Amino acid sequence: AKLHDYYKDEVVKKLMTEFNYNSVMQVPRVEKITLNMGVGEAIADKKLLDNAAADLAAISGQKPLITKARKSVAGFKIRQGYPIGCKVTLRGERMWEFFERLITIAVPRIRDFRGLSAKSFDGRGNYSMGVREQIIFPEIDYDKVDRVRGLDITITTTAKSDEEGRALLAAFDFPFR
Amino acid sequence: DKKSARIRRATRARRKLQELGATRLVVHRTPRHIYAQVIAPNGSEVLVAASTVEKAIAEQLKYTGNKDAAAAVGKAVAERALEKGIKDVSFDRSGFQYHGRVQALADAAREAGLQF
Amino acid sequence: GGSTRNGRDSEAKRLGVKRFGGESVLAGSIIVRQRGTKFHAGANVGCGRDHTLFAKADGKVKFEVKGPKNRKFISIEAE
Amino acid sequence: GIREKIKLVSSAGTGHFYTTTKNKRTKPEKLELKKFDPVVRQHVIYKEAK
Amino acid sequence: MLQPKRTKFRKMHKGRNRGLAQGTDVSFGSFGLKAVGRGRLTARQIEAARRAMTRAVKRQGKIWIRVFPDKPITEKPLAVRMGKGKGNVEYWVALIQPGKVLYEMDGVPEELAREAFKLAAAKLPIKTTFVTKTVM
RNA sequence: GCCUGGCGGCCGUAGCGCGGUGGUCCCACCUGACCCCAUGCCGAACUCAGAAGUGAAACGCCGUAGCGCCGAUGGUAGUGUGGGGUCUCCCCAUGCGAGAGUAGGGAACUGCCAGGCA
RNA sequence: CCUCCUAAAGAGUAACGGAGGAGCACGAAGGUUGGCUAAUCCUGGUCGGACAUCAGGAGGUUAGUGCAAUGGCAUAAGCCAGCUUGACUGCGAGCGUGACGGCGCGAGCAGGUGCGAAAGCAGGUCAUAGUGAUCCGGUGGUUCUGAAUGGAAGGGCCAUC
RNA sequence: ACUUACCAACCCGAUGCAAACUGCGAAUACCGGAGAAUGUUAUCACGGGAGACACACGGCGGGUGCUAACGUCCGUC
Ligand SMILES: [Mg+2]
Ligand SMILES: [Mg+2]
Ligand SMILES: [Mg+2]
Ligand SMILES: [Mg+2]
Ligand SMILES: [Mg+2]
Ligand SMILES: [Mg+2]
Ligand SMILES: [Mg+2]
Ligand SMILES: [Mg+2]
Ligand SMILES: [Mg+2]
Ligand SMILES: [Mg+2]
Ligand SMILES: [Mg+2]
Repeated sequence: AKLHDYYKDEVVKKLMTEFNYNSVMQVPRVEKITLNMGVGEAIADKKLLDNAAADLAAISGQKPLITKARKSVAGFKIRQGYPIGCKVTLRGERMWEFFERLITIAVPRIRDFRGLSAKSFDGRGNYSMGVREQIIFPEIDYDKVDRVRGLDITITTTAKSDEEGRALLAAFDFPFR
Repeated sequence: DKKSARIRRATRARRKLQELGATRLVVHRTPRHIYAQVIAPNGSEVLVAASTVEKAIAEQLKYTGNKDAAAAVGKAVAERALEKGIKDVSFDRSGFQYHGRVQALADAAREAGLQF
Repeated sequence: GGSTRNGRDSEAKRLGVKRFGGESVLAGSIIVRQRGTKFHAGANVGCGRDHTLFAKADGKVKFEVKGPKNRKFISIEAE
Repeated sequence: GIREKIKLVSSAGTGHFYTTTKNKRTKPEKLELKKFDPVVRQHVIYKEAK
Repeated sequence: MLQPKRTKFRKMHKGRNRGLAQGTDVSFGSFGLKAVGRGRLTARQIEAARRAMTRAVKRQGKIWIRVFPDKPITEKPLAVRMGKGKGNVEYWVALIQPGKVLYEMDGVPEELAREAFKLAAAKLPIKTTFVTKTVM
C-alpha cells in the first residue's frame, strides 16, 4: 500500500485540478507494471536464463514467467518456441510496493544518476525505461551475482496522452529530467 | 472484450442444444443480480423465469446475486417450471463457468425437482 | 521439369438435391474438403469424417442459407 | 517406415491382442494401456509394445 | 523490351482474343493512339513504336503506354519433333482488341502529336487511329 | 407508452466514423480477496464477498451520409435455337440477358419474458 | 498414389499439356472438459541491431493446420491445460463410387469404457496421398475336422506375420 | 547527423491483364416433382447369341502446334 494511498489522498486531487476532468474516473491511473528481462543468450547459456528469472523473482514479488521466441528467425540464431526471456506483470499491492522501492531506493542507486527521461512515452501515456545492471535493487545479493544483466520496466496507465501520463508519474516524486 | 468473450464461450453449447432441440434452462449472472429463464426450443419464447430482480425473490435475501441469492432463483424457476409441468431440460451456463453462484441455482433446481 | 501426373476421379459434389425423397440416410452431397462448402443442418447432419453431408432421417433435401454471413447448410424436411 | 509393429496383449488369459506400432527409438518403454477384450467381454490392461 | 518482372507461372495457354477493348478512352494525356483492330502487339513492337513516337516530339511532351505484354508466347524450336513437352517462352505479347487505347501523349500541339502517332503507327501490326481527350 | 436487461428471428437498407446523450432502477466500470475457484507470472481474465464512487471507459439511445451496404431504368457483354459473312473474329431473327456504372435507397425491422418510472 | 488447371458452372473427360507432392509421422500430434486466439505495420523500451523478448495502438485470419495442392476451419478444424485410451469388440438401416476385385461415408442397436454437473462427445488424426491381390509358409487361439478305434500329424475357422 | 537530376515497397487516387485470380455472374446443361399429348416399350430386369475396342471429315468449346497442316489430343453435335 502506501503509494496507492498517496494516490487517492493527493494526486487524483492534483490531476483533477490540472485538467479539471468531469469525472474522477477520467483521471489517469497506473494500471500495471510489466518488467521483463530478455536473456537472448539462453540460446547458449540455458542456465543464464534461470539466473535472470530468479533475478526478476528477487526484484519482483513473485514467480517470473519465461517467454519463448514468438517465431524462429536466423538473424539472431533463434528457433520458434525457444526459451529466450522472462517477464513479470505487477498489479495491486505488489505493483505499488515495487513502484516505490523503484523510485524510493533503487532508481537512486543508478550509476551517478541525473534523472530519468520524460520523453520515454509511447504516445498514449505509458512509460518504459531500462536499468542496464540491476543490483540497484537491494533484493539482489551482490556477492551472489553472476552478471550485470539489467532489465526493463514499462508502466502502463489509463492515460490517453503523454501529456497526461507524465503529469501522473509527475505527481509521484518520480525523478525525470 | 469480456461480454464478447463470454458469448463465444457460450456459443457452441447453445448451438448443440438447439441442434438437439431441447427446452433449456438459461442462467445469466451479474455483479448484483442473477436471472434464470426456461426457454422453449424454438429459441424465441420463454415459458418460465425467475430472478433476484423481482420484488419477491429478493425482499428476503441478504444480498442479491451471491451464492445464497442464486439458490433462491434456482429453486424458484425450478418450482415455477414444475408448475407448468416443464420437467426435463438442459442447463445453459451461457459462458459463465459451471461453478459459482451458477452451480447453486443449478443445484437448487434439481433439489426442487428439475431434470438435468 | 517433368510435368504430368494427376489424382483421379473422386467424384464429389451434390448427389441428392432440391426437394428429393432423400431416403433414410443417403450421402446427399459429398463435397468433402468442406464441412464448409455445405454445412450439416436439420434432420440431416452427421457430417462424416470426410465432411460428407448425409441424411439423418428420411425426408426432402433442403439447402438454405443462415446468418454467420451467408453460410450454406443442407437439411432434410419431412415429406 | 522405420516405425515398428508392436502388439498389445490381453492381461487376462485369452489369446487376445490388438496390433499396432511404435517408434522403437523415441519410445523404448513397453507400451501399456487398457482396451476391450472380447473373449472376456471386459476392459482389461493390455501390455507389450517392443 | 518490357515484360513481367516475375510470373506466378512460366507459360500461358493460348486462349483466344474475342470481345471489345476495355481501357477505351484517353485518360492521361490530351491525345491517344487507339487500336481499331484485333491482334497482338509484341514487346519489340510496343517499343519500336514508342521510340518512333518519342524521337519526333523530341524533348517535349509526356507519354503513356497503356498496353503491356505479360503474355508468354512460346515457340517449338526448328528441327525438333511434335509434342515432347511444351515449348520455350521466346517473347512476350499483349493481347489487344478493338478499342484498346495503346498510347497517350501530353505536352504537345495536336498536330505534332498526330504526326508522331502516325509514325509510331507504321510500326504496328494492327490498324489504329487518333483520339482526342473528350469531356465525357 | 417511454427506459433497461435477457433469449431468439432477419443476417450489413442491420456496420464503421463524427457529434450528442443516459445512471432511481437495470448495465457497466467499481471495492475487497484468507478463502470457493484462478494466474504456464499477474484477482487482467476466471471467481467469491460486497456497494464508498462514476457513468471516464464500455454499453444503449438520438442525430449525422464521410466511408461501407442496398440499388433501378436504359444501354453494353455474353448466350440456347435458326439463318449468314469479309469465319483467328463477327452479323441477322428469336428467346434468356449480366458485371460495372448511373439515378436513388439507407443512420434496421421484429417476437417471447422480466425489471424500473409514468 | 495425391492436389490444381486443361474440364466447356452436376459427375466424368486426352496428350511425351501446364505445376507440384506421397511410399511417412504422432501413445499424443488421439479422446474429452475447461480455457485461449494469429499475421503485418506504427510508437515507446537495458544489453538488442532492420529482425529475438516487454508495452500501447492500429489490424482483424493475409497467421496457423507435422507434409503438396486445393477446398475447409473462429461454435474453430488453430493454441494450452486436467483427466484419459472410443486409435474399443460385435454389427449396421441407408448412401456413394467402381466392368470387376474393391474402396468410401453412415446414423442407429448390443456389450464394455473415457471425459463432462449436465445436455452430451469419442469406433483416431480438418479432409482428400502414406500403398501390394492370390499362392505358399510362420506365430497365437479355437476338439470344427482327424482315412479301423482312441489319440496324433495335417486340414478349417478367428487373429496376426 | 545532412545530403544526393540515385532506385523506392507500403499507403492513396487514377488505368489495364489472369488456365492454375474472384467481395459479381449468365445463356445453357444436368438432378428432382407433377402433368398432358405422342411414340409398334422407345424403359428396366433376367436369360440365349453377337459383333466391336485402327476411325474419318465438318460445326461449336478447348489443349498441343505457327488460332500451320487433309496435324495432333479431348468435349459435344
Ligand atoms: Mg459514440
Ligand atoms: Mg461517455
Ligand atoms: Mg446490375
Ligand atoms: Mg465439372
Ligand atoms: Mg458441364
Ligand atoms: Mg522499434
Ligand atoms: Mg424386349
Ligand atoms: Mg485395343
Ligand atoms: Mg482405339
Ligand atoms: Mg476420337
Ligand atoms: Mg486427321
